[PDB]
Amino acid sequence: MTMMSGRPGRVPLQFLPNEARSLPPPKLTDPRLVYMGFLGYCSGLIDNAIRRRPVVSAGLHRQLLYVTSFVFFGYYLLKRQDYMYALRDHDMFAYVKSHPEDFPEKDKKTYGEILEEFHPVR
Amino acid sequence: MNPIIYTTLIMTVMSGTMLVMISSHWLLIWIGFEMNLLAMIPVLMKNFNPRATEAATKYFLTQATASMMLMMAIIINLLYSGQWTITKMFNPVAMTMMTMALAMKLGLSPFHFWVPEVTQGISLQAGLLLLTWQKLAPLSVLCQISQSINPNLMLTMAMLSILIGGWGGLNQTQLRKIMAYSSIAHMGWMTAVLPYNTTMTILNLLIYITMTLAMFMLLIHSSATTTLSLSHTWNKMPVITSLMMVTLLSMGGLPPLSGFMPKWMIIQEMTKNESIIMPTLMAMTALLNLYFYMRLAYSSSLTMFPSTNNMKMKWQFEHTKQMKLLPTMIVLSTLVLPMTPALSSLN
Amino acid sequence: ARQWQPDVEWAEQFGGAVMYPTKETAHWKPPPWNDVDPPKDTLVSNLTLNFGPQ
Amino acid sequence: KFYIREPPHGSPDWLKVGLTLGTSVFLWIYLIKQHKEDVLEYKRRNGLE
Amino acid sequence: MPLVYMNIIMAFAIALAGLLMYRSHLMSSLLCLEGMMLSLFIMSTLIILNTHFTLANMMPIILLVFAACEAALGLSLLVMVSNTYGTDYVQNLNLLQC
Amino acid sequence: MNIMLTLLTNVTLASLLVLIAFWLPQLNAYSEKTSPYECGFDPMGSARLPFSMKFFLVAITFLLFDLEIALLLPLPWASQTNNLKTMLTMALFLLILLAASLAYEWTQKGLEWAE
Amino acid sequence: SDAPPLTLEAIKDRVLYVLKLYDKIDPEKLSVNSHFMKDLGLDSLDQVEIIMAMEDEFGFEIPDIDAEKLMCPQEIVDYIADKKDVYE
Amino acid sequence: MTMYIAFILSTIFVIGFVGFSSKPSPIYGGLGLIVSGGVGCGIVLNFGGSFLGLMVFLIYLGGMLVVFGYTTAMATEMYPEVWVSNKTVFGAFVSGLMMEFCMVYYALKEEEVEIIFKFNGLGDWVIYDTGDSGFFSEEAMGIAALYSYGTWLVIVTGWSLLIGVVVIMEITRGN
Amino acid sequence: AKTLLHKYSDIPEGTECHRKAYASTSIGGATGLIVSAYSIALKPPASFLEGVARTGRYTFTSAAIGAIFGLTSCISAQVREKPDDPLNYFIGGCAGGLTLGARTRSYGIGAAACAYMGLTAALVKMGQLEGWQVFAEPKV
Ligand SMILES: CCCCCCCCCCCCCCCCCC(=O)OC[C@H](COP(=O)([O-])OCC(O)COP(=O)([O-])OC[C@@H](COC(=O)CCCCCCCCCCCCCCCCC)OC(=O)CCCCCCCCCCCCCCCCC)OC(=O)CCCCCCCCCCCCCCCCC
Ligand SMILES: CCCCCCCCCCCCCCCCCC(=O)OC[C@H](COP(=O)([O-])OCC(O)COP(=O)([O-])OC[C@@H](COC(=O)CCCCCCCCCCCCCCCCC)OC(=O)CCCCCCCCCCCCCCCCC)OC(=O)CCCCCCCCCCCCCCCCC
Ligand SMILES: CCCCCCCCCCCCCCCCCC(=O)OC[C@H](COP(=O)([O-])OCC(O)COP(=O)([O-])OC[C@@H](COC(=O)CCCCCCCCCCCCCCCCC)OC(=O)CCCCCCCCCCCCCCCCC)OC(=O)CCCCCCCCCCCCCCCCC
Ligand SMILES: CCCCCCCCCCCCCCCCC[C@@H](O)O[C@H](CO[C@H](O)CCCCCCCCCCCCCCC)COP(=O)(O)OCC[N+](C)(C)C
Ligand SMILES: CCCCCCCCCCCCCCCCC[C@@H](O)O[C@H](CO[C@H](O)CCCCCCCCCCCCCCC)COP(=O)(O)OCC[N+](C)(C)C
Ligand SMILES: CCCCCCCCCCCCCCCCC[C@@H](O)O[C@H](CO[C@H](O)CCCCCCCCCCCCCCC)COP(=O)(O)OCC[N+](C)(C)C
Ligand SMILES: CCCCCCCCCCCC(=O)SCCNC(=O)CCNC(=O)[C@H](O)C(C)(C)COP(=O)(O)O
Repeated sequence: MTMMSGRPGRVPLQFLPNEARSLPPPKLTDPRLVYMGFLGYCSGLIDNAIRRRPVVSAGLHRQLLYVTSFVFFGYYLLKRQDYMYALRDHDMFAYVKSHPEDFPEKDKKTYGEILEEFHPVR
Repeated sequence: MNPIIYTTLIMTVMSGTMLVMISSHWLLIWIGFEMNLLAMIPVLMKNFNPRATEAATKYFLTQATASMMLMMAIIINLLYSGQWTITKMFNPVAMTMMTMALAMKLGLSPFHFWVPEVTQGISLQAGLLLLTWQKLAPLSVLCQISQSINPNLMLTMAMLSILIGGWGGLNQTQLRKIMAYSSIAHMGWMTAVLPYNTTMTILNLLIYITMTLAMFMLLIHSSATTTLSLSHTWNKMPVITSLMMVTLLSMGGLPPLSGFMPKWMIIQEMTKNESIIMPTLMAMTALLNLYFYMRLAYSSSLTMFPSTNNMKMKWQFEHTKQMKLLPTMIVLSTLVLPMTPALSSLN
Repeated sequence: ARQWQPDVEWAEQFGGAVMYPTKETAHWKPPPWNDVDPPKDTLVSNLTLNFGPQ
Repeated sequence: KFYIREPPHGSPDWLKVGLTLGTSVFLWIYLIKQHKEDVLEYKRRNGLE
Repeated sequence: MPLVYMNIIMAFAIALAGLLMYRSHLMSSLLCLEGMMLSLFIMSTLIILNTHFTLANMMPIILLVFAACEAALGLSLLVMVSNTYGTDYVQNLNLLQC
Repeated sequence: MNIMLTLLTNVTLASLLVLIAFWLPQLNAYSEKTSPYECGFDPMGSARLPFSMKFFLVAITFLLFDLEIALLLPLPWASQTNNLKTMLTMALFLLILLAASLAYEWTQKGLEWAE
Repeated sequence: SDAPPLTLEAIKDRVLYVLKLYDKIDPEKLSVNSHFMKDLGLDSLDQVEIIMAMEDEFGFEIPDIDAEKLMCPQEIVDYIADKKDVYE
Repeated sequence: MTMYIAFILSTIFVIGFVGFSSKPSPIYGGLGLIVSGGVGCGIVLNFGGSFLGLMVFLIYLGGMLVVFGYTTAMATEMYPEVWVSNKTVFGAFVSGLMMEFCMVYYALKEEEVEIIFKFNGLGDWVIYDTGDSGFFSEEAMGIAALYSYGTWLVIVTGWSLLIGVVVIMEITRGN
Repeated sequence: AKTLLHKYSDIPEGTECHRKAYASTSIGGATGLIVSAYSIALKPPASFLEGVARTGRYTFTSAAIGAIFGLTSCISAQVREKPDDPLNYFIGGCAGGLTLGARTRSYGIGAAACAYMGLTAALVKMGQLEGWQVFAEPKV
């Protein structure tokens, strides 16, 4: 039920191991980062609306802080998510390599020698 | 209650929960549960009235019985293996006792009866705390011992929780009981996927907590505890009712809102384990929760109910206290579906 | 003509203590507006004691 | 206009505005420098540049 | 397992049954809770003494400590209940329904 | 074994004294002799009626203060440990918290009986 | 649900049942229209006792000014119907 | 087999639990719990737990005195119930007695797993350790280690006690 | 427990109709007993005898449903010489639904119970044939 929390060499509360620095960081124009900034902007607009302020123009510093905080947290969230997916792929490939008897290579036949049943549509 | 005393009590509740979270010894987990209950009883009784006293008494009785069963399970496990570490229980009888105790703590069916009563008997702040923070410790303990779960009992309780949450919510006009039945159904959803993927359980808990916080904060801002009181909000704060309708739609699991993400994920995870009948039944049953959410939306924001004359006076005054995390909570409750893959950061 | 909107009679369906009123729950009463019930006249008797003569 | 104190006066709270703007500016500069360092470390580790 | 272990486990089962089946008085249910705690104390003490788990000898005392807290908690609530109704009968705690 | 014999002997002697006191003398029991005593008169109410406790809060606090005794009794044996500094710190801390509990109840009028 | 919708017939039957239980009344010479002092030969204190029995049976107090007017079983029936708001 | 003193003590323990779990007036329930506490103290003494048994007896005596006072304050009736003054109380008491009888009979006459597991009995004396050394008591040392090994336990226990005092004061305020 | 279901399923489908009917009757009686226990616990019957009567009627209804379903399904399987066919289970389920409707003396209840119970029984037979799992093991 808990796949990756018992992995050997896992520091408890790091959120970003050192090996994650071997991966390319997400670009600052990442569409996911842009969506995080959009979420921050929506939060700022809702903050203006709830407090009964001019929605689009009331507190510009507050909207800027909202967007900046959302983008700042989203960058590190994206880094961690990318690192976790990279770890999953690394472990899967290593396991496949270390167990050749469970993932055999069987010769593939061409469609000229494979007999497929024909089901007429009528 | 003194503000310093209240702060100390809230900190004691949170520190008991964290003691449960960080402990490696069964005795310390039990101590954390005991401390959490001890500090949590007064918080339910901050505003004194007979209903609050009754809710506190019922909560104390339920949680004390659960704690005693918890300790009995621990002691049996120690008897059949001289171990105190919370890794995996060595006796099926102790496992059954622990599962039942944690279900009673969480309020899963058929131990659900106390949840609507206690939620109705306390204020909206106490209800928020009870339905958000009180779920962390038993769920963390269940996640740690997931590989020892007997799937049949856990899945039976989860399915019962979903069904009973829907059916009980169908009949309510008080908003606190509606929230309590929603909590029961969501807890059933959380525990259905626990024996398969604890990351899905954590994700479901996070989404549910965000939506519950948004709901309770919107209910505190528009100080309503019944359907008809909430029918008056549109004539004073229409934006609140609109946001509440969108949040209610999200709580119903409708795409493309955030509430769809957990169930979806849970469903697909279950299909990886050749579980097909149960997820289908769970979704068809969650249709009921959607139905009474839509009833509340009909009464609150999509139609305009008659109002009173005195409401004109309320037009002249603003809210002196503002909740700083309500807009962020609403946005997280609605627009986080495109960020679904981020769940890999949770494992 | 104008759009239909709920009136008092439509609103009273959601004003009871419970949806779907049956014969058992017809006598249920909605809770007080504030969560405060009126105090009960449960007068606590004092203890009456004979002090003396012996 | 208003007859009461009106806590928001004709002038905004310059302390709060300055603190908010400084927080945003510092966060943006920190993010810029962190991304630069991350790119440099990735290139050095994988032998790109 | 010795027959003493079975007797202690049966004592816990009896106390749990007595708690779960309510008569009028709340004090009786509180006493059932205390009996459950006492049986747990006895069971843990016997196991720890038999296995000679030295550092676990302080475990039962801690149990007692929190038992007291629970006891105190219950009594506090009882007082308030009585103050509302002049009685500790559990049938008066029915203002809230499901 | 010896303590069981001593307890049995003491209980047997007390029970035999009660038996002698109840079977040796001449008994003349009638309804007026066995009536309850209220100094000349019939009691107005029952003695099984509720009897209010004005010191209930102190009674509850006694429950919590009775377990500090359990925590503090192993101190003579704890004084024999090698790391005396840690043991002394923990014992002083426990007593300080007990004193703080007493002070908190004292200053919040928790030791005053109900009127 | 609570007690069924008490009617005039049940009230009349209960009134005659508790009236016939009175020892100072002949069980067969009593009729719904019989006057207590005249037909039954009762006194004022007997009438007061009858009102006490009425109060015990129907679970609500009756003041003296009204009880001075209830002078036959039918008047008692009318008073109970008025107090309990019964049309039939 | 050797005089089965521990078995008799545990049987009296179960009987006292049945006595206070059938729920007569809380006076008699408190009496039954006091009896059970004393007998459990005796059991633990027989297994070598002098300090733990004596302490549990003392603690439960104090708690039961408080419970008696509270019963006279707010748990009384005109005719307090005994185990023979009620059909329900007597029925529960008898049911508990015969349930213990049946469990004991199915235990010592044959090997059967009631709920958790099975066993034959044979008296506790078999499963002892015959450890022969020491100028101290291991129980006393393990309990005294709380001040050198169990710093964390002492911290959390003291905090919970202070919070419990504050909590009872908060609860009984009223208003 | 699952021992009752194993006793029901150990008998072959089209053989030993009396034994299969007895097993289904046992399962139904146990289900009715549990339903009666919960009903008495949550809805007190105001007297011991009325509680006994409620338990009796619930248990007899459930046991009759089980007996009728098992007997009808086994007889249909053995007569038609078609084991491993959901039609027999559908027929037995509709027979049990008609039994429930006759017990409650309601035509609509009888018809709805026939339809839904037959569908459920046919689905159970299909799951038995194709190995559908209700409580799946954590395989991945
Ligand atoms: C999928 C792709 C991406 C899609 C994006 C997601 C969807 C949109 C974004 C969502 C969040 C953003 C906005 C939400 C906060 C706004 C708060 C608000 O109330 O609005 C009022 C506000 C106007 O108020 P005001 O100006 O202060 O003066 C009027 C008074 O206040 C007088 O006002 P009033 O308050 O007195 O009026 C009362 C009214 C007040 O009630 C409301 O105003 C309703 C507000 C609902 C909040 C939305 C929920 C939170 C977000 C969830 C969205 C879910 C989307 C998924 C699909 C489901 C759709 C429901 O109450 C009612 O009338 C009852 C109506 C009940 C009917 C039921 C429908 C209600 C819910 C519908 C929500 C629809 C989605 C949001 C669409 C945008 C709405 C502004 O509206 C705005 O001005 C904000 C709109 C956006 C403007 C900023 C755009 C940027 C500028 C242009 C730059 C170009 C960018 C690109 C650069 C390129 C280079 C050139
Ligand atoms: C390690 C974890 C394990 C923990 C558990 C282990 C437990 C071991 C300890 C056992 C020793 C006992 C300890 C004493 C506890 C204190 C009891 C107490 O204080 O009662 C207070 C309680 C309430 O106090 P109260 O206010 O003074 O009483 C006022 C009136 O009672 C109420 O006023 P009312 O008269 O107006 O009300 C009407 C009447 C209503 O009474 C009734 O309607 C009940 C009559 C049902 C008859 C059942 C049909 C007979 C046939 C079924 C047999 C199955 C096989 C048949 C096969 C096919 C047949 C051909 O009374 C009731 O409402 C009572 C309802 C509750 C009945 C008993 C509760 C049991 C569960 C509920 C289901 C009932 C049975 C349904 C069938 C279930 C399967 C057997 O008293 C009672 O209600 C019962 C009397 C107490 C004696 C019974 C205690 C024995 C049960 C112990 C647990 C079960 C066995 C344990 C283990 C065995 C296997 C492992
Ligand atoms: C998508 C496009 C559109 C499709 C969807 C829409 C169309 C389809 C759905 C709409 C229609 C289907 C609805 C089903 C009927 C529901 C009845 C109901 O709700 O009862 C509550 C309702 C109220 O219940 P209650 O308040 O408790 O009792 C008061 C009664 O009013 C007081 O009643 P009473 O005292 O006056 O008398 C009642 C009594 C006596 O009632 C009578 O006096 C008249 C006798 C009625 C019995 C049958 C009709 C006899 C005459 C024709 C015989 C068959 C002709 C040939 C059929 C084969 C064709 C080759 O009833 C009986 O004794 C019935 C005994 C059963 C013997 C026959 C059973 C055979 C069932 C199926 C036969 C046909 C299979 C389909 C073949 C299709 C070929 C491709 O009860 C009734 O009033 C009606 C009861 C009579 C049942 C009539 C059903 C016959 C129609 C065929 C149904 C089969 C289709 C459904 C499949 C599942 C079946 C289990
Ligand atoms: C509504 C959407 C969800 C919102 C969630 C709240 C967002 C705000 C939270 C504040 C951010 C700080 C959280 C943690 C930062 C540092 C702490 C770090 O050390 O913790 C690590 C853990 O990292 C955190 O868990 C990651 C938190 C990220 C949560 C966001 C994922 C949401 C899923 C997709 C929804 C999109 C969200 C959009 C955000 C605005 C340690 O890992 P580990 O101790 O070994 O795991 C313990 C659990 N195990 C062992 C059982 C596995
Ligand atoms: C200090 C500690 C050490 C003390 C050691 C001695 C302990 C003494 C315990 C109590 C005895 C003191 C009481 C004084 C004499 C006993 C008299 C009484 O107990 O028995 C009488 C015996 O009465 C019996 O009911 C009738 C006798 C028949 C029953 C005896 C059964 C066997 C006898 C059969 C005859 C064959 C001989 C068999 C034996 C060898 C009942 O008299 P009763 O009037 O109510 O009570 C008032 C007594 N008065 C008059 C002295 C005030
Ligand atoms: C991260 C933020 C820090 C501040 C907030 C923390 C909140 C939690 C409360 C305090 C944290 C607990 C840490 C202490 C753990 C105890 C173990 C460690 O400290 O070592 C002890 C060191 O002793 C120290 O003196 C511990 C005492 C310090 C605590 C006393 C006062 C602090 C309490 C403050 C919070 C409590 C509630 C509020 C009180 C007012 C004993 O080790 P030692 O004896 O060498 O060797 C033992 C091994 N042997 C047996 C093999 C020999
Ligand atoms: C348990 C043991 C109890 C025994 C002790 C009892 C002690 C109580 C003694 C109380 C004595 C009094 O109050 S003294 C009562 C006060 N004085 C009177 O009642 C006389 C004046 N009343 C009339 O003359 C009326 O006409 C009348 C004749 C009533 C006609 O009644 P009707 O209108 O019907 O016709």
